[PDB]
Amino acid sequence: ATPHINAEMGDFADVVLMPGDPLRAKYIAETFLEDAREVNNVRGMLGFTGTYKGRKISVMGHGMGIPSCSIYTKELITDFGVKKIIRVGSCGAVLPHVKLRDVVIGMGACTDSKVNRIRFKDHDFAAIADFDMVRNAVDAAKALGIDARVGNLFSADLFYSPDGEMFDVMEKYGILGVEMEAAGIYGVAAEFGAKALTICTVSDHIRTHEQTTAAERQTTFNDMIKIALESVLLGDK
Amino acid sequence: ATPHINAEMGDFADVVLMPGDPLRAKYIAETFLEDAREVNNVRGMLGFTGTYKGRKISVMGHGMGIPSCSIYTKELITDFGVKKIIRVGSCGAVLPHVKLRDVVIGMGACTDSKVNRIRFKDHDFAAIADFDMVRNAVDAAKALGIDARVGNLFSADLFYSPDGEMFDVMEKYGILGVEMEAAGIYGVAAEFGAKALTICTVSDHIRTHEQTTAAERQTTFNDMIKIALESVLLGDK
Amino acid sequence: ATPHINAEMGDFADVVLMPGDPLRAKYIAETFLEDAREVNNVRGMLGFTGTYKGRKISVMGHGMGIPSCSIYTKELITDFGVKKIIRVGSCGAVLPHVKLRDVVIGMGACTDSKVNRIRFKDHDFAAIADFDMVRNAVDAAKALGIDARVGNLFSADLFYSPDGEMFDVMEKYGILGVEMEAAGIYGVAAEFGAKALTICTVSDHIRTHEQTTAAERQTTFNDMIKIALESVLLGDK
Amino acid sequence: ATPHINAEMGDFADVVLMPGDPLRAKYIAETFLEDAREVNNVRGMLGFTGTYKGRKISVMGHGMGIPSCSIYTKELITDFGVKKIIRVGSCGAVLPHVKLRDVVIGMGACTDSKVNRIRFKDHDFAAIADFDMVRNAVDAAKALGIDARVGNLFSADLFYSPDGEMFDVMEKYGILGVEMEAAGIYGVAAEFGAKALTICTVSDHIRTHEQTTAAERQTTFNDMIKIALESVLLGDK
Amino acid sequence: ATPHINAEMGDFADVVLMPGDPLRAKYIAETFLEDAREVNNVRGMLGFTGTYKGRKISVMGHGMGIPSCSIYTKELITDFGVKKIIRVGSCGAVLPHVKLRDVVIGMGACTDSKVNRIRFKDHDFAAIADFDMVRNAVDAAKALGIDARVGNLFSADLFYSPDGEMFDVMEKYGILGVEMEAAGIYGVAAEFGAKALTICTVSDHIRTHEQTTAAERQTTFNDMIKIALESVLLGDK
Amino acid sequence: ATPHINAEMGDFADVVLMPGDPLRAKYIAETFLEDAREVNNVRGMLGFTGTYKGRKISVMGHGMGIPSCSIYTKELITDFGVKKIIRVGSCGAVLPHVKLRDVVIGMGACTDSKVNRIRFKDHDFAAIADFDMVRNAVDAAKALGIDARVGNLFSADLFYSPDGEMFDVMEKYGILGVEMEAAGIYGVAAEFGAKALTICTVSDHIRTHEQTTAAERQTTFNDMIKIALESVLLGDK
Ligand SMILES: Nc1ncnc2c([C@@H]3O[C@H](CO)[C@@H](O)[C@H]3O)n[nH]c12
Ligand SMILES: Nc1ncnc2c([C@@H]3O[C@H](CO)[C@@H](O)[C@H]3O)n[nH]c12
Ligand SMILES: Nc1ncnc2c([C@@H]3O[C@H](CO)[C@@H](O)[C@H]3O)n[nH]c12
Ligand SMILES: Nc1ncnc2c([C@@H]3O[C@H](CO)[C@@H](O)[C@H]3O)n[nH]c12
Ligand SMILES: Nc1ncnc2c([C@@H]3O[C@H](CO)[C@@H](O)[C@H]3O)n[nH]c12
Ligand SMILES: Nc1ncnc2c([C@@H]3O[C@H](CO)[C@@H](O)[C@H]3O)n[nH]c12
Repeated sequence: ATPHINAEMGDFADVVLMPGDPLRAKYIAETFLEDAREVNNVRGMLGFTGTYKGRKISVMGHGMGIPSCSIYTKELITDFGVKKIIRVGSCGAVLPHVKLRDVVIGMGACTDSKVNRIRFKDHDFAAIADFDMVRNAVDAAKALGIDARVGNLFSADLFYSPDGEMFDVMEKYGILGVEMEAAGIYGVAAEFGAKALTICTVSDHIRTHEQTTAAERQTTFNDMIKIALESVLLGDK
Repeated sequence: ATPHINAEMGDFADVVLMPGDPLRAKYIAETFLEDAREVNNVRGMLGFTGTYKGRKISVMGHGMGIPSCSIYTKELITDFGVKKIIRVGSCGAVLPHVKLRDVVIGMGACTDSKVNRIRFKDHDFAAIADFDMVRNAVDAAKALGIDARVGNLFSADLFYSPDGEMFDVMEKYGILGVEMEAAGIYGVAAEFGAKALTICTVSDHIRTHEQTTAAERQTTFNDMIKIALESVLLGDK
Repeated sequence: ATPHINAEMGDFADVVLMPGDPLRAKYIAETFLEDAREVNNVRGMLGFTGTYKGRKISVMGHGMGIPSCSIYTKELITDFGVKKIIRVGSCGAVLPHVKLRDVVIGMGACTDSKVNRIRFKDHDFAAIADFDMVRNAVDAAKALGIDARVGNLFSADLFYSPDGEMFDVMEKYGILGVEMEAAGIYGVAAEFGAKALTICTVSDHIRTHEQTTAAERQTTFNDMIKIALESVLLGDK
Repeated sequence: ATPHINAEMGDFADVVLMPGDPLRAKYIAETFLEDAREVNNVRGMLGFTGTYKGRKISVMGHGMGIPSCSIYTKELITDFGVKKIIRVGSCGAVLPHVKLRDVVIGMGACTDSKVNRIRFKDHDFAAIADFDMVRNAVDAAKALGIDARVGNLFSADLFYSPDGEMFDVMEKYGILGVEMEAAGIYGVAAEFGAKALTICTVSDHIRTHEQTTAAERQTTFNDMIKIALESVLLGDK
Repeated sequence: ATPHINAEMGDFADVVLMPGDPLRAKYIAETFLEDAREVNNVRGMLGFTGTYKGRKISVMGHGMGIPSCSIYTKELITDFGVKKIIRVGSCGAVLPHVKLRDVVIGMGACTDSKVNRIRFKDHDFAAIADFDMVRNAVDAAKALGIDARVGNLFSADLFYSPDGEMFDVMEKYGILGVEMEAAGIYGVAAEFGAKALTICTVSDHIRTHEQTTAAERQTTFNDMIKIALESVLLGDK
Repeated sequence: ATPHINAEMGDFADVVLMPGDPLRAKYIAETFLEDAREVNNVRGMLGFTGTYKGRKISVMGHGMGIPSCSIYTKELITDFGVKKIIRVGSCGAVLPHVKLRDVVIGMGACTDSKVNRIRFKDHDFAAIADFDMVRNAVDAAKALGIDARVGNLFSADLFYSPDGEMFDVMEKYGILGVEMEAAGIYGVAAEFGAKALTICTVSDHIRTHEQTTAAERQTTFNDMIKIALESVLLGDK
């Protein structure tokens, strides 16, 4: 057990999918895994372990923001033998050509957090995913006939930015989606010698009016989960 | 409703107690409030409203870290008429004389987050509690015969900090507790025009490594809750 | 003697009032203290010791700016047994409702100086007053029937700031007065293990350009001095 | 023509290989390209355009360091229609398992330069390559029987850094190679909406301080160029 | 009149010598000027105007530190027609070959203050003297047979540095003297279009044991004043 | 030999002129030096050593930007006994009174590079020339009937800066010319205990965007080289 996870070694698979919402973790386990059992409930941050096509898989919420997800990913890696984290989240779009429901794979993650500067002697650490995990996700998406854009996410500390001006900058520099965790998770993975990937679906456009349905949004969210799970099978190789 | 809170104007009292742990919010509502009703379940971030000695009061979790609590506190203030936030949590001590279960009142909160620099043109914003709220908590503690220290907290972005030597600096500058939220809540209070206070119970010692269990950091921090609730009554008069 | 103070241990009371203007220190000693003797003349930074209602008290100028007051406050603390510093000056208001001659009590002090970053590993140190001293000043003011606001000061390095737009940010974050010393004194107090408080009288309005003369900012700020002196008596009990 | 390139729109292919040693351009043109013509000679920075297996390719040196390569890459993109830049150089290794002559592909590039902070409002821009270009290079290398490592480079402003300890930090965070340009080229690519990749051969160990032959050096350089050129063909499909 | 100077236009010469100590200003006026009259006494910051060899000259203390001297130099320049400021101060040595009583001319001034970054969009402003003033001082020193070293000063915000480690850095980079004002004065001169120079005599060695007499120190201080005054005559040309 | 210079101790004179355009080295050697011999050719950065009026002088290009020139200048100083470096280039003017073909002498160099902050513990290092070298150049120019302006250069990392507004700030603070190397060379000179000077001819107006001929360009270049060479002779006495 750790301060934030009341589970024992072996309770987690060596791969963990992580949405921000713990209720979403339960959703994923019930929807996609067989024989899933709850393995954590401390602070309501539900975690589960089951199988996907015979492969042992865990899923657990990471909460909102770099500081929250940094706690859980660190403990999973150092205390629970976890080798890969796949964050499966939502993000906001800033580019006109990135649409609601687009699947976005964060090969890198920009941030306005100070956590990586603290790690990296106040220089610029390029917070990046594991290349093979990125490749596995791209390939799984292709096999599923799902379009996926690979590029930079922006991990924001403030969902409610006092700025606003930063959005034009993100767009100019080609950021695919704004979320709150990827850069933190990538920093943890680098710090502790594990591998991580963030995939998101665009749930909002931080600057426009697009129309979709709940059934379609939920379908795409599930496609993201299928991509993540299938990407694991490809990596297992 | 707001993006992270499924409730309507009036569902919350104008004062909200907020532990980081939504399960602690549940404990508080069951233990200290009368006629408590659950008013939010989104993301499992439980929130309740009831009365304490006839005074309407809410309690809701804020999650771990500045980015998480910044979302909830902002939404409460801008959309739910909330005027005062009292954070009630846990912190780790760095001073030798500070002991487990000690109550600390954060008149100020240091931080290694960038959020206040982003608000304050990269200068030093002194993240401070509302003075009357501090005095109210001090007086309530005195009436309850509970010892409480008033001074600076340190709101860390990384629970697992790579910079161990920073604790020596915190100790040197007399930091009473290390937690992860106060500076962000104080920043939100100033930005959105409300008032806030953080009270913490020392749950672990960063030097001695002595600590309390998760179950204890959920259902046994009663002194702090009593001080918080009684301080509201003082504030009303 | 210390490098900037030609006096000996015991020449100063354990509490020192410090205006920025050494001529104001002279005024205070002549007006409010009994049996005042001059104890320092170095650099014309006049310092006196006498009694107020039988209580031994000193008053000495600290000069303008963080670097100046940091010298004097450090030397008093490390070599003259001084336990409490009460800065008594002047500030400019940015809030519309704050008026000339208003008394403000700086529970916190924001700053654009680098001195606290240099102390605090480039993180945000919340430069805060001693809580008991704040409460003492509030109570003394109430007993004197003098209105006083408690909150953040902003300690500027440049009286003539090239960044006019920063005043809008100060106003936005509810800064009560702009002065040039509090954050530095609070930093010294924490570094060298003493206690401090800054009380200011609003001497000018940064927006309206209304202001008081030099002669007025030397010999007519009596409310603040009375509050300061009476707050010491409260602290003793 | 542009300030540093005396050529006209159309003189460059849409893909440009760029070595850091300007003498390498003529070498690549003569050894790998057919029907090459000279298209720039300003400041001795020879540029050539030719074909590789029918496909139009240009090659021109970029000079050492971020500021030099930022000039040439910007001009190529904005004034010469260049869509893809492949930097082909040399790097020093800090990781024990990374050895001389290893091929490294910079999916990301860390840096101690300020250029991306200047671009990105002082936040962390994750300077990244184009994913497809990265995968093309990985695949091209594999087809050539060369195993390539993919991860972060570190783009240093000072070849002679006074900060010895930074190398240990780079090692801790899994930096594959130290060079001086990638983060700058990636910043320009994002700023001006093009695609870039840096491929490096390990020429030295930062610690071990060994190496490296000139023949083995020439063979490995040829391998890198072949990888780069074949990667373009894969990119075309 | 200005907020810190109770004098009228024309009361100051177009050149002002400025020691930090207002009593030293009086010393200089009485010792070196004919018919000197006091023209400011606000806050005890004595200023005088008289003649040196028929040339109109003013001298006035600037107080300790960048924020203090920035006020006075700004007002002198914008409100009193002052064209040149010559700071005449003391400094501490860090280099083994710089000796007590050496005369140091600050062609540049390093600093740990944030004031120039605030002016200069957070980049590095090289705080420099006016070249002709430097040349005039060098020439006047030569005519007087006085040795003078020209190089960098370091203007510190904290006379009592918590660091200490910064002194080895200053020495490595060849800093000639540590004082507290030059960089601030040079920033003001640049901001407001005037000319400035700092000359110091080494009054202490921040790291050694040297022996001199009071008569010798006072002699050298006067030599610095002669250099400053004679340099003015040379500039008048 | 060093990593970037294939030569041995003694191959370079103690004084080296360095243009930014490498083709200029052979030009200077053939046009101004007698009995010149080639001493470096690595990476095409030709270096020559010869005499000017009997005095040994070397000349070698430095490449564009701080990182490139920092490599060559460091190696020259630490491994080739070089005592003085004179950079001879080109700069853009932002001041209206500074015109094309004007000679500018950088007594100081501002910068947006991070290299000196990295050297100087994140404080402001005033990157300065050697005073005697500055005065020699001023005197050499005057003897040639050329009026030279002495003041600050600005050494930019990005020739193509996304920050348009910085040019107005440079103008406000009296920057004489914008180039890309001086602050870096001055930083290296201070780090390794040598002496440096940058002299530039104004080749463009940043705003006006005019210029500049090639003949008038060649004449002015010759004038700069003559100033540089004659300045060395003055330096020798
Ligand atoms: N426009 C946006 N900005 C920031 N975060 C998010 C998200 C994700 O949802 C959460 C915030 O609602 C957080 O976990 C973040 O990763 N969706 N859309 C977002
Ligand atoms: N030693 C410690 N360091 C940081 N945060 C905390 C806490 C609080 O508990 C949570 C992390 O366990 C988070 O909300 C923080 O504010 N308790 N002990 C802590
Ligand atoms: N508008 C203003 N801005 C900055 N400081 C001050 C002050 C105080 O007075 C001094 C400057 O006049 C200095 O000590 C500062 O703390 N009064 N009004 C001020
Ligand atoms: N250990 C090292 N550090 C920095 N750069 C390099 C290089 C490359 O070589 C050049 C400097 O020698 C520059 O272009 C850089 O990218 N090889 N080995 C390097
Ligand atoms: N070692 C030292 N450090 C900082 N300042 C000074 C001085 C000058 O004296 C004052 C501090 O005593 C201040 O005005 C500064 O410029 N002398 N020696 C110094
Ligand atoms: N407006 C300008 N901006 C930056 N650099 C330069 C130069 C010099 O020319 C090179 C860039 O063209 C580089 O060496 C720089 O120092 N001339 N005009 C310039």
